[PDB]
Amino acid sequence: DWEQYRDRVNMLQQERIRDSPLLQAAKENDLRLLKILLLNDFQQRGAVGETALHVAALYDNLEAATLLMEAAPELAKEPALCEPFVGQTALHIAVMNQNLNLVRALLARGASVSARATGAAFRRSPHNLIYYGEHPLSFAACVGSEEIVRLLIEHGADIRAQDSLGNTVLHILILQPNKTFACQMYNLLLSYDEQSLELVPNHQGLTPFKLAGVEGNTVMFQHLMQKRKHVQWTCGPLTSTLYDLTEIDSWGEELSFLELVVSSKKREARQILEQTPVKELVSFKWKKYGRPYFCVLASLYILYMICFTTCCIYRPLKLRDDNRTDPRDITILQQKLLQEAYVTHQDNIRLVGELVTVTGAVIILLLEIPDIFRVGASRYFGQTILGGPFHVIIITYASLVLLTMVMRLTNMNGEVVPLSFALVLGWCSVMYFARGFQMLGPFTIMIQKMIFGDLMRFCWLMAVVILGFASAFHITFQTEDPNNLGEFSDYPTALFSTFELFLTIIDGPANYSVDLPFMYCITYAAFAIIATLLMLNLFIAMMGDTHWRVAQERDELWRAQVVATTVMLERKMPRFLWPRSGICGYEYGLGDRWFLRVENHH
Amino acid sequence: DWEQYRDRVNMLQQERIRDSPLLQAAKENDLRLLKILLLNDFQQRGAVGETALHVAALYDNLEAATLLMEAAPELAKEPALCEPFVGQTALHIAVMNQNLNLVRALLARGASVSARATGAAFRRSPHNLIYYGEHPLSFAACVGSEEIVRLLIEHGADIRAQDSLGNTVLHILILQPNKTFACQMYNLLLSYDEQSLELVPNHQGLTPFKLAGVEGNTVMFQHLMQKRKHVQWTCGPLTSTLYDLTEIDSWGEELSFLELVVSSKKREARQILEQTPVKELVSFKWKKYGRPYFCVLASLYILYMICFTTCCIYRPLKLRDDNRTDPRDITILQQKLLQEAYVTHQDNIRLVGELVTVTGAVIILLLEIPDIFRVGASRYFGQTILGGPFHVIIITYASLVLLTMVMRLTNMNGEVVPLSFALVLGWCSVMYFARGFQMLGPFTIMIQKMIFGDLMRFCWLMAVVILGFASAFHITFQTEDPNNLGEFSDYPTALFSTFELFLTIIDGPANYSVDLPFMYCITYAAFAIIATLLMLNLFIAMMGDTHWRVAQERDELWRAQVVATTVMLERKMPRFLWPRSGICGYEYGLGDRWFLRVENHH
Ligand SMILES: CCCCC/C=C/C/C=C\CCCCCCCC(=O)O[C@H](COC(=O)CCCCCCCCCCCCCCC)COP(=O)([O-])OCC[N+](C)(C)C
Ligand SMILES: CCCCC/C=C/C/C=C\CCCCCCCC(=O)O[C@H](COC(=O)CCCCCCCCCCCCCCC)COP(=O)([O-])OCC[N+](C)(C)C
Ligand SMILES: CC(C)[C@@H](C)/C=C/[C@@H](C)[C@H]1CC[C@H]2C3=CC=C4C[C@@H](O)CC[C@]4(C)[C@H]3CC[C@]12C
Ligand SMILES: CC(C)[C@@H](C)/C=C/[C@@H](C)[C@H]1CC[C@H]2C3=CC=C4C[C@@H](O)CC[C@]4(C)[C@H]3CC[C@]12C
Ligand SMILES: CC(C)[C@@H](C)/C=C/[C@@H](C)[C@H]1CC[C@H]2C3=CC=C4C[C@@H](O)CC[C@]4(C)[C@H]3CC[C@]12C
Ligand SMILES: CC(C)[C@@H](C)/C=C/[C@@H](C)[C@H]1CC[C@H]2C3=CC=C4C[C@@H](O)CC[C@]4(C)[C@H]3CC[C@]12C
Ligand SMILES: Clc1ccc(CO[C@H](Cn2ccnc2)c2ccc(Cl)cc2Cl)cc1
Ligand SMILES: Clc1ccc(CO[C@H](Cn2ccnc2)c2ccc(Cl)cc2Cl)cc1
Repeated sequence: DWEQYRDRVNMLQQERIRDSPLLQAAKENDLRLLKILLLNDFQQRGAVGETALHVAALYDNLEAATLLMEAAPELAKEPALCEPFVGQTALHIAVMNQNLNLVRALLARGASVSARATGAAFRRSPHNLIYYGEHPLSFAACVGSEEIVRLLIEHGADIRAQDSLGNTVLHILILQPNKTFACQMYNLLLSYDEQSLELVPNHQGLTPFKLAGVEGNTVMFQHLMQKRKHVQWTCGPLTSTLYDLTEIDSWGEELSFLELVVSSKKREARQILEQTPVKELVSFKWKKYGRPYFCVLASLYILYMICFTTCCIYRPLKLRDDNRTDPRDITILQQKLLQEAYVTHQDNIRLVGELVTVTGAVIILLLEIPDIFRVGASRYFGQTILGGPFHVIIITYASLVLLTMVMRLTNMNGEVVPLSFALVLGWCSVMYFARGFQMLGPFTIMIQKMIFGDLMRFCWLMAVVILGFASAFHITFQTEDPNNLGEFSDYPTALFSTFELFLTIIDGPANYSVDLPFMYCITYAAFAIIATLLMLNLFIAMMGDTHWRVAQERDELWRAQVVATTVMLERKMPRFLWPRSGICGYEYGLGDRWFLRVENHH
Repeated sequence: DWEQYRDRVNMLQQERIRDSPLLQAAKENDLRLLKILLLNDFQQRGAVGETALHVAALYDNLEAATLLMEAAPELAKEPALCEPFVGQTALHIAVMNQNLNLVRALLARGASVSARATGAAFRRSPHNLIYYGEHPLSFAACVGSEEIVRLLIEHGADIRAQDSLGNTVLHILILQPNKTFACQMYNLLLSYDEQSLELVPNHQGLTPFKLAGVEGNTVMFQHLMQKRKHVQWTCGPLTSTLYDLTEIDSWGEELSFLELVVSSKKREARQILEQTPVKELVSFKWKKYGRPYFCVLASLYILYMICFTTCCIYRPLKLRDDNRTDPRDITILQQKLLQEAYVTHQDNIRLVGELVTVTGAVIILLLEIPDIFRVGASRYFGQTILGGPFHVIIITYASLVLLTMVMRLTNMNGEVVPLSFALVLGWCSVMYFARGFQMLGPFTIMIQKMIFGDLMRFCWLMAVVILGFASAFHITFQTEDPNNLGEFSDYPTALFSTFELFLTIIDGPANYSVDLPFMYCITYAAFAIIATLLMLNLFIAMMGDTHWRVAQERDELWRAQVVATTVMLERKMPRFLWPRSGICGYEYGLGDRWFLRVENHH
């Protein structure tokens, strides 16, 4: 494992510092022994290929570092060599320790401001506690030392240099927790760039502005918006401001900023949607175009489900040919074959409803399947905000309809099976449209968070109780006449009856005309106390507890689903139905850009 | 009782101080009368055998104490004599009152720094509000007077002296509430020890470090860890530290530190498991070895319960020989005798499943019974963290299986009884394995805390309602025909029907074809309002209230169960499956010790 390897790397490194007396002196700063050793090799190297000068820089020993550089000036130019620390210089270490004096002493001796720490200890991963990129300027920026940043720029550090992820220093500053100085650092670096560095993409294709959206950095987003707004006027308490939508609206731009925010895995990303130009833009798009078109699609989908349902109610059946010789058999009707299922006027009316049913199932796969490939399947079905569980059950409904079409054509018996599943999944997928309505939308998120949370834990322990008691009830009744109490007459019936008795959906079995086993009254008293009294009421109690705790996130998730719907509809619908949002600059002399005017009170 | 005796001791002591004028003057500090009495016995003794100098020290009277010591210097050497205060000197009292001047005046006169207050007022018990051990140094330490501690050490107080419990002054400092100075006192005492006193066991076998674990003293534990860590390096925001696991991991050491913490009765002990080297160690042990092996044992136990269940579903039965002459009799099948229960191929397949069933029941007792003797039965079955209620029901299942084996061998009728109990308890004991899974584990603690809490109180008052109403319903129906409403036809049926009606698991009795008693509709209206409407919904309401209050402790108990599982698995499994945790020091030149490297951000 990685942690065991990193640990061994750290232990070997400290051992080699103990073993080699020059490295031991570089750690301890005992200038007497260090003078004797350098008076008496200087290119000696620790376990990771680091020099004695890396050791002196790591332990923050300015004097030992000057002695080492006086005896061997070339050490200031040396990288570390082994896989965790490849390319790390003493300048990366001195910058990270903020030793401005040692940074000057290294730069005065030819330490390379363009050296890149490509080793695995520096990369962005859950393995590493920090990500400062690869260059000393990116370290000084994330460490927050403006005086070291200037000093490195004055020695010719390339401010537009890129990490192995393609990240510039501006991208790396968006990723830091220290947001209180990261914005001050961002201004310092833009002052030396003076194509703008704000427009350089990383290897994901993200500019710094798009990365602040994806990562949910609302502090850096609202800082970046200060150079993308113009105050038109202020009059007493009122201000009118004009925000530039160019990056927010991302017109004709691959994945758009608003797609990148709503499809981000980072739970902070949904907070960008509350920021002034974004909130007013997505609110405008929803109220003017999104809600009207979502109410149309919701209405058309309900009429399509009424059409499919009617084709199941009027499903073609005939009187069975085979006699009911078994007294326990109740089947009286049978499927019509294709050559007899389409004869009357009503059969031709149903053929139209069935062809509409199949046409909608094809159209569902034509809408769904391409979006799997754009978003990636793991995120497409995974993300609550995009509709992930509804994309599973709508593709499953469409598949069950097209399966049933093949069964109808090949005279296959058993259409009740895929039609019963398609009727349940088809109607339950109408809850996809609940996200458009403030009344239904937050509640449909509780249904989801209770299904994959409390209902899941409950069903695991409920299943253990049902297996114990269904077995005790079955063996209690094995010796008794099945005609007098049938609920436990075989193991599959005993399981189903015990499940229905748990949820109190079937009455406890009794027959006062006969003597039931005494072991049944004992077993059912224990069952009624564990299943019905304790666990079925403890389900209500733990749902009530989950409900009050989750109620805020439920609302934040609902307002993010309305934005994700708005972004989906605008992407997928014809552009003539979605006129470009905001104010066109060109007819006011503002050039090709488009704007959002926000008027506000203070 | 103890309190009545202590009270009488205190009253007699004050009476003897009132009665004897030297003790009265030693209490009042009236130097005139005290001079006259000492000018005019001085070995006079209060009810507990204390001298006039103990009285002067108790009332903090420095002047009277100097007058008494000037007239009778030997009083500084005297103990108290009666059972509550045996061996207490005026030096113990003066140290507890922090009278540094009186402590010097006593030590200057030969007061014994090694005297031990062995009386019952000083011992560790719920009877006593303080436990300072027995020696004046242990008093001065717990009282927190560094100047009195030095003064006693300078007069030759043995710092390694032990209380009647075997506790040294270091053990006693772990037991004090005053943790804000107890650590400063701990350093002061280690400075005079300079075998280390940190390694001396008490009569429980606990070193001071193990006692901080058992007592849940997280402040003294994290203080003791400062001399059991080494900082390897710091580089900007990151530090790497190397903790010595020698006492935490307790390799080959009887009860190990981690056993002593998880099996402690003190509800604070589980907080030690959140401390940096312990949390990272038990997290490592769980993720690398504990969770894999617990998922294997959980899977093997579920397959064993499927095997046992199948042996009950395929249980050997034949058509009854005796006729159903009673019209209320429904038994049609009967046990096969041993000599006819094993004839077909399917009976020999079932004999393998039955021998697997019996083999697992023996193995359960071979695993369970020795652990009773290590932990002690009162704690083994009592502790939630160790699995106490599951150890009861798994030993009960194994006993019911071995009972059923004897019944099968001795042709005994009634195997339905122990098999129905073994099927319920056997399957419900699968919830033991819920502690390995973050989804199921905290919820299984709510099931336990609701069973022994809210379900218990509810069942006591529910039973009182059921006895009232089952009796009213039975006597209402005694005069009526049993064939028209059978639910209350005898008292045992009336109790069971009333219990099922309370929980609404059987529908209220009605028969619209006949006139029921008017007293039934009255009694059932009152029953439906008290049982179903009020109490069954008040159960849900009080469980919801318990749920939100207990939800934090439920999570702390779950994370302590994961550690207790980790500690159990490592103890009971073969050592080749559990490679020794942490980093071996020897291959890095650190000697025989083993370490945990923790890398952290600030
Ligand atoms: C999110 C939560 C997910 C939880 C999922 C768990 C679901 C468990 C529910 C039930 C599964 C079993 C369905 C019926 C199978 C037996 C039908 C049958 O064929 O029975 C028997 C044969 O087999 C058996 O003896 C059953 C053996 C016991 C199996 C119990 C289930 C095992 C797996 C359960 C899951 C384990 C983990 C649970 C959680 C820890 C057929 O005999 P008979 O009854 O026809 O006649 C009576 C007997 N003569 C023929 C002699 C007259
Ligand atoms: C955690 C909570 C724990 C709570 C535990 C409490 C459980 C109480 C539940 C019930 C226990 C009694 C079970 C049935 C016994 C009668 C069967 C029988 O034999 O009845 C009778 C004989 O006796 C009786 O008259 C019963 C007398 C009343 C006893 C009531 C229970 C007493 C103890 C209850 C607990 C006290 C404390 C409660 C809480 C404060 C048999 O007459 P018969 O009915 O056949 O015919 C009808 C009558 N001829 C024969 C004339 C036709
Ligand atoms: C025998 C068939 C009918 C069984 C297996 C069918 C299961 C269906 C009814 C279950 C499977 C998953 C369930 C499910 C998945 C996820 C969600 C999203 C949530 O925000 C609203 C409820 C909803 C929509 C529910 C509805 C009911 C579903 C669709
Ligand atoms: C309690 C939780 C775990 C939920 C999910 C499980 C419920 C179980 C008990 C239910 C779900 C579907 C049920 C079920 C499906 C279909 C049949 C076929 C029928 O001819 C006999 C009953 C039988 C065999 C029952 C057995 C009990 C089952 C398997
Ligand atoms: C007639 C028989 C079948 C009656 C008496 C049997 C009672 C059983 C079902 C009861 C007795 C004590 C109960 C019990 C004890 C303690 C715990 C630990 C808790 O964390 C989970 C539930 C669990 C596991 C429950 C399950 C149900 C048990 C085991
Ligand atoms: C309400 C709480 C206190 C729970 C624990 C108690 C329930 C009582 C009412 C239940 C538990 C088991 C039941 C019970 C066990 C078995 C039998 C034998 C049967 O031939 C007649 C009913 C009879 C006699 C009933 C009477 C009512 C009992 C004793
Ligand atoms: Cl689960 C679910 C999901 C979506 C709707 C859509 O709900 C709206 C009505 N509504 C409800 C609340 N506020 C408005 C609706 C109903 C019927 C028809 Cl035909 C069209 C529409 Cl638009 C209803 C349930
Ligand atoms: Cl009450 C109870 C206790 C333990 C399990 C063990 O649950 C796991 C599944 N699980 C559940 C949650 N997260 C994972 C499991 C199921 C079946 C089999 Cl055969 C093996 C295993 Cl490991 C299930 C109920």
